[PDB]
Amino acid sequence: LTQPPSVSVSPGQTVNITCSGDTLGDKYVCWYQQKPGQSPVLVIYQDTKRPSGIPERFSGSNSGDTATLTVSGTQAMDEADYYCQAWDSSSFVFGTGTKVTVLRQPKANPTVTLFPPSSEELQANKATLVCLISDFYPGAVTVAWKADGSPVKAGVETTKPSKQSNNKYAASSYLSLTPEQWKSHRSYSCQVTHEGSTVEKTVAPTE
Amino acid sequence: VQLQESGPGLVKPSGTVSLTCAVSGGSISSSYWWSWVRQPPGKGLEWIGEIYHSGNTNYNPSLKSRVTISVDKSKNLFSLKLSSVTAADTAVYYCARVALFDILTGGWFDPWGQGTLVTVSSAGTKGPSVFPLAPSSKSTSGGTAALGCLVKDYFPEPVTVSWNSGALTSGVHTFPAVLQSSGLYSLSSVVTVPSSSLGTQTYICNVNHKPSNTKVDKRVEP
Repeated sequence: LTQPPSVSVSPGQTVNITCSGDTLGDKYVCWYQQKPGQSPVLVIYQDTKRPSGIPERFSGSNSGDTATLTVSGTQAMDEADYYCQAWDSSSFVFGTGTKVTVLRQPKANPTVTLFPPSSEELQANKATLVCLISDFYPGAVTVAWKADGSPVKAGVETTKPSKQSNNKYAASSYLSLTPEQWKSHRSYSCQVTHEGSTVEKTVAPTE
Repeated sequence: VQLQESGPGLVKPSGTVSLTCAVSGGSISSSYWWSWVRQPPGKGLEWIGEIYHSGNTNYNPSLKSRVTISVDKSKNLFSLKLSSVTAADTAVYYCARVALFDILTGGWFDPWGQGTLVTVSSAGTKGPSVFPLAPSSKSTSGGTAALGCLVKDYFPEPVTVSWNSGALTSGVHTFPAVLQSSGLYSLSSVVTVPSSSLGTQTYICNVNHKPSNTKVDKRVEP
């Protein structure tokens, strides 16, 4: 029971997730939608049927060796992994899942918020600079840190971007210093480049 | 009908994963298979097994040697034990209610539990240190300001964060964790609030780390 690993679509445009296996038409197919960090949700059962609550935008078919989940006016919130599941009188088999992406979403610049070490963390003899990056699209940024204008090439941890609930992306970056290192420079800069343009935020030990 | 699995945590190599799923809004003695499925990070759904209220079991053949699942009518729940674990057993485990195969409608899984992340590791459980991220003019945008909490150095995942015990929800943004080379995680949660009432409103983040049975409520002051 196989599915394409990924499929992409424009917003409002219809996408098809296929599931294929021998004599699949002789089996009852279910479809599950699983958004990131969430449980799977039954979206189609008995090839064609929607559970109460599932909108008409979702529909299913199953003929021959291929079953198809169709979603018509695809919105960004429809992005998920879709799994098919085929039933016999004796067994079931899960599909390997298909990730759906919506592509032509409007461009969005990142919001950057940068926090200095709390006095509490300093008294615990550590110093973390926290750079939080929000509301950008597409979901790719580059993060560079500077200390007094020179590149910081170590002690940085940056997450991969992940989807927010409003369908834009977020990421975060951490610069971990000793209190000594923190106080030994005049300025620190977190710089976030997105689509060729850059947003920089500064903190300084002298507040 | 709702399913609630027991909380996330760590299991040592060769140890036994042990989970329960409490069933509400319905009875266990209903005509359904009560099942367990797992999902290793970045992977697909893998069925583990199922019991009926009678006690009959069906297990994934590949796991049957290590798996035991049972029911408890008096507590309206069923449970899973998976022994001799390895790093391959690290996964989000789901409980699910499974319809009996019907000749007209087939079968289906509904509903699912919320999922619980079980991490197989030799390292010790470690609760988070929480630090406030104070609002200031440098975190201000006209009528709104950002403030937050830094949740440092915990293991394993996950951490959950709410604000003012859940009374503050709009403007909340909790970021995914980084993994440090130390083997420990950190994350941050930020909330955007009116900038005009920083001297008036109390903001507290409620940081939940279930693997260590720890919750920290940290006041964040301007």
